[PDB]
Amino acid sequence: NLFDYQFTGTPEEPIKGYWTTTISYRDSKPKISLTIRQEFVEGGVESQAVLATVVGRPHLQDFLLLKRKHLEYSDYPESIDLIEFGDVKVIEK
Repeated sequence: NLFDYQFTGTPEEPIKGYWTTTISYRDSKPKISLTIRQEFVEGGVESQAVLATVVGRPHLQDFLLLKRKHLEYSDYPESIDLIEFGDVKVIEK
């Protein structure tokens, strides 16, 4: 495949109540990655997204593409599907 993947923690073994997954464009430097942090709340899972990227990129489209890969890789895609671009923290290196 064409993406790099990592995770730290899981829903069954969260790290201080959180777990995170990161998916990135292979060989990106400065790195293009989307990190999704999840935690249990009453009735479901709450997701927060950070797009680490670079000045000039089409952040919306990068976000949408990495979001689709997160949907296939996460354990609670319904919670990630709710994230809209306006909610994403964008860090341009």
